[PDB]
Amino acid sequence: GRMHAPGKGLSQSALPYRRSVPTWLKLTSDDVKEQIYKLAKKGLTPSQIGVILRDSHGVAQVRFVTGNKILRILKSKGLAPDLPEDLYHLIKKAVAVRKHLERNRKDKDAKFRLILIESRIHRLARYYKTKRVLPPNWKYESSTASALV
Amino acid sequence: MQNDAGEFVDLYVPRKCSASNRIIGAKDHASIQMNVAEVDKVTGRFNGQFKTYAICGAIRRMGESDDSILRLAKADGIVSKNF
Amino acid sequence: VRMNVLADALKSINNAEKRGKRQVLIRPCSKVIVRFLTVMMKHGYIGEFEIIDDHRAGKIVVNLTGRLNKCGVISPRFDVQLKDLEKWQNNLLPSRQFGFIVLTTSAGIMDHEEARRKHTGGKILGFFF
Amino acid sequence: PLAKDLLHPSPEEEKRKHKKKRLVQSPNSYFMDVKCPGCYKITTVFSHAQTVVLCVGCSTVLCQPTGGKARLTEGCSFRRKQH
Amino acid sequence: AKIVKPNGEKPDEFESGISQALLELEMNSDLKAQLRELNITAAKEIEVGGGRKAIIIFVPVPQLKSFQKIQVRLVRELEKKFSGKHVVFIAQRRILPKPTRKSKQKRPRSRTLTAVHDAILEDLVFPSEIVGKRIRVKLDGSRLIKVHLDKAQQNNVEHKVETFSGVYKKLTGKDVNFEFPEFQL
RNA sequence: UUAAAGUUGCUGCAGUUAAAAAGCUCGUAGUUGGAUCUUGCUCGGCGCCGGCCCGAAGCGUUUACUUUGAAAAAA
RNA sequence: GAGUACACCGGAAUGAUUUGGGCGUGCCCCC
Repeated sequence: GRMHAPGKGLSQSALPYRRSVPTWLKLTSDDVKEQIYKLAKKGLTPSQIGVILRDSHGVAQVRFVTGNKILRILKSKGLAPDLPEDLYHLIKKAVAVRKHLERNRKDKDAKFRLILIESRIHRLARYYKTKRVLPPNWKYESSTASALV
Repeated sequence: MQNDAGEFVDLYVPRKCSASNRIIGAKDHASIQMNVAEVDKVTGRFNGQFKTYAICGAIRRMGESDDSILRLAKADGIVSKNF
Repeated sequence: VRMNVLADALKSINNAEKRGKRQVLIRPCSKVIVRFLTVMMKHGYIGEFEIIDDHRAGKIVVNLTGRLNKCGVISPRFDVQLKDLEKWQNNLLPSRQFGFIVLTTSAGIMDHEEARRKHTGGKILGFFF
Repeated sequence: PLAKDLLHPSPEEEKRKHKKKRLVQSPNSYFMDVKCPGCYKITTVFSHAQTVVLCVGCSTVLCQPTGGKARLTEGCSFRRKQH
Repeated sequence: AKIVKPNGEKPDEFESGISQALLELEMNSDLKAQLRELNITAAKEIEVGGGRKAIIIFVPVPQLKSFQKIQVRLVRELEKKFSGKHVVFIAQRRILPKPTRKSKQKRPRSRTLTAVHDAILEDLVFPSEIVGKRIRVKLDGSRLIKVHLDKAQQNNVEHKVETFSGVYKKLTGKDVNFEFPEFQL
């Protein structure tokens, strides 16, 4: 099941078996790479780019059409942020919980969820330090709210 | 059961089930010596031919054996393939 | 979570053998499952079987036959010597006149009977009888 | 039943089961092809729209995000789009 | 005149005749925009298991898509010049050996044996792509593959399944059967 | 003191009611981890007229595992 | 050239003639 919640769940995407670009789609490679470049210049996370292209462009899967994924493209052009977007969202959630919790001293479940979020970001930071994406001297401090976002 | 000298020194062999290929013990009283008859090709009358089937007791008491009878008859050819 | 696909698959086919089913469905796939069931296939315990290969880990559908008592697997993969093979099959197989135990030879996945005449041994997989 | 044909089942139990528990995985979604009644440009929209979508020319919205499928605006016609 | 080779040798007279046949079949028709840089590598005559014959055409990898646009006219013209023989298109790929203990950069998985066989089976049949695969393990242990094909474009490929079976038997050595499912598609 | 003791359970014990699962959760060590990849390059030997093969000085990516040998005091 | 129905041109089918549109390739507009 989940890593913190006790409830099991089964809700995820299921890709089709056929590895083929559909005939009715006419965006071959260069134009669709141009909208990924423009939408990355707009400043969105790669999941947002994928859902926007799938929503309003009729593309089935980028990896079925373009030879690599979204983050490979953004690292090839070098405009991707250094901080990964899931860890960035988790840091945003942690600083939001702290920004709720400096005033309500009697709250306890918020403190419990804060402890769970710190555990999750420590595990993700350990994985990213193992995979050398982040520098090995980097770590999380509880007081760095404006230094890192 | 054969020995090295080449004799059937086993005293008897018991029957095997026709639906699950399981063995039938001597004290399992829930077995059937099923007999089904055929018909003549030109008149549909009795001829004298038998096709014996055997069903073990767990297949009866477990809940389904009639479907196994259908599979045995379609393999034999009594029940037609369209069903 | 799932840590041994062979143990789960073999427990599933054992449960369906006890349940009297004719065909099964193994959810994961590997090489060692294919070699283990083809050792059983060449030994005549199991007849036809099938593999459903998608672009992920495939599924295996086995056409069973009522000649099987129980199939077992030993975890963890213990070390077996040539002088320890008879010590294992004395207290693992129900008899010395039948029953087979397989092991990871450096030359293929194969049972103990041919391993006695090829003068070799390795890590263990399981037994069937 | 003890004996079932798992090699090739009937399609109605294939669409009856979950999309992950089938013999081969197949998603239960596809792509619309609607035309706005205001501006007569035809676009392609996913089954689950997940956000607001605008036709080209920026005249009238086409789909609204719901829990499930797309909330199709009245006056838009789609058809069976397959590859 | 057009056929290049990775190593230095003179091509056979049959492949040269095929090259001149495609050269005259491109100069007579109006197709000039996409057979300038487009080239083949080699051609081999394969005797299918019957009274017929089959041929295969070697295509270099990085220009595969431009051939992949225009099969439906070219195979019709190559059948118009000779109707007693079928024409298929495949791409040559080199199969690197395994990095065993006695052994050189890291081998990518685009050139491994499973990927080459998968690409050969996929490019053997253009107008109906695969939708499923089944592998039969019969009584003697030898595997044979059943391939599920698309329902659309079924009329022109119904009589070519023996040709595909012969080509895949000659190329790899594994028996492959073909069928058309209808319920799931 | 050993076997009987499957009453110390690695093979090979038990944990609802007979003795028994921390009140719950997070978390560093330790334990267990999905599928997928089928040998060649400077010396001279068995033979033939500067040459083919054979033997190579020297190199020919890491562990566990298994098999063959040596060395392994006597009673 | 607006693409819901339109005004055309060239290749090609029958020396001369030539066929309602649409982009969702299969059903949608006007008869």
